[PDB]
Order: sequence, then structure tokens, then C-alpha cells
Amino acid sequence: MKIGVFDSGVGGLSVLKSLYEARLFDEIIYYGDTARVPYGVKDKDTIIKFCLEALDFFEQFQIDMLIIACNTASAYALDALRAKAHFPVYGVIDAGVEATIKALHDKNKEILVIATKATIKSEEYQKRLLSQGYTNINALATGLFVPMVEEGIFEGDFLQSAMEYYFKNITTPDALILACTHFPLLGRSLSKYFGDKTKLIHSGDAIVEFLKERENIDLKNHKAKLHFYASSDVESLKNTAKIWLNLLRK
Ligand SMILES: N[C@H](CCC(=O)O)C(=O)O
Ligand SMILES: [Ca+2]
Ligand SMILES: [Cl-]
Repeated sequence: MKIGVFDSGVGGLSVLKSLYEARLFDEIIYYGDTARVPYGVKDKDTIIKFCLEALDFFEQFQIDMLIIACNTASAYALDALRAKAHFPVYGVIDAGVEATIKALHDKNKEILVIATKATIKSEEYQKRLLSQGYTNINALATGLFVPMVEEGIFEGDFLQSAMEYYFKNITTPDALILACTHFPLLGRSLSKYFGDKTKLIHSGDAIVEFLKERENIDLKNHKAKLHFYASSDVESLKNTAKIWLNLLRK
């Protein structure tokens, strides 16, 4: 089982970590479009175009399956990606919704979706939740979280002001969907901001359960062999990857 993992840049490592630790695969190819990141503040057409180029890049690897780690790309490009690919392609949005339903199991509970501008604008989360009868939803772009995470700001007064700027006079949700690859890095601060009543829905953990229910995968004895590629400064991606996944252990 050799799969591909696509993200707009470095943030998708949160999803990779999930897939890595779940021990589902022999081998994983991670590609980050670091030369053109972010996607979240750009337009639909551009996002779809960039995703198709990524699929082109993965053509050289003989992968059995492609996971779109990026929520933004998952929001707009799945249709095109699936029309072109001849192997299963999965995004994280569908998975995120069902993990939310599984966490709450009560259509009356309150849900907050936080993501990039483009992901929110797609209304893809909203659409899936509503169709399942979950109508107590709020969707909110919190875009500054991405470059803050990338600058290594995961807590403190700077981040507090960021949350208060985004979360002023909004209600505390029974669940918040971390609908952005970067957001698990802010998991503790977010949870501290909202309190323990709010369940955090993690996209990476979500896609893992999603695959386990959809596929028949034996749990591996050994960790997958990881491969890192990037459109720019691949060593920087690898450096970040080493820190976030801790690829320095035994
Ligand atoms: N990877 C993107 C966040 C960074 C970007 O804007 O490209 C996402 O999950 O939505
Ligand atoms: Ca197909
Ligand atoms: Cl889509």
C-alpha cells in the first residue's frame, strides 16, 4: 500500500502525522506546493488548476490512492481530481463531517466551522451538515491562523488577540471543526479559549477513521516509509516534517 498525500504546503503534515501513526500504509509520498502556498486566500479556478498540476506530479510514483490533506483544495478540486485520476482520491471534508456527526450524535448540538476564506466560501461543510439535519451551524474564516502557525506562534498574547478578534461575541460550540491543516497546531489554545465543553474535530484523525470504515486495511507492524517533495525548498519541508511528526525516534 503506497499512497500519496497532497497539501498546498507544510500544513498537511498534521494529516500525514495522523496517517503515519495509524500505521495504515507501507509507504507515503508527501507533496507540498510550497512555492505557491497559501491556497486559502485565492480563487476557485486557481486552486483547481494547481491541484491538477499536483496530480500530474504524482503520476511518476505508482500510488494506489491519493489523499488531499488540504481543506481548501478538498473544497473545490475533488470533482476535477477524480475525473482525471484512475485511483481513489479522498479529501478531508467528508471525513470531517462524519467525525463531527460521530462526536456529537445529536443534530441539535452547536457546530462551529473554522477554515480559510476559500473553504468557508465553498459552503461544503455547511452543505453536508445541513443535509444530515445539523442546522445549528456557524462558519467562520480565521485566515490569520495559517501564517501565525507557520511563524511558530501556537500560544501567547499575540494568538489570544487573534482568537478574540475572530471569536468576539460568537457562541461557544459543542464542536468546532478544525477545517484547516494548520489548525491542530493551535489545538490547546483553541480548546483553552472555548473550554472543555467544546470538542475539537481534527481533520487528520477524521480521514483516518474514514478510511478504516471504507477500506479493509490491516494495521501495519512497521511505520511507513515517508517521502517528501515540494515545489520549493524541500529541505525546509523535511525539517518541519521532522519536528512535527518526530521522524527522529528509534
Ligand atoms: N492547507 C490549507 C491551509 C493553507 C493554505 O491556505 O494553503 C488548508 O487546509 O485549507
Ligand atoms: Ca476516477
Ligand atoms: Cl470539491
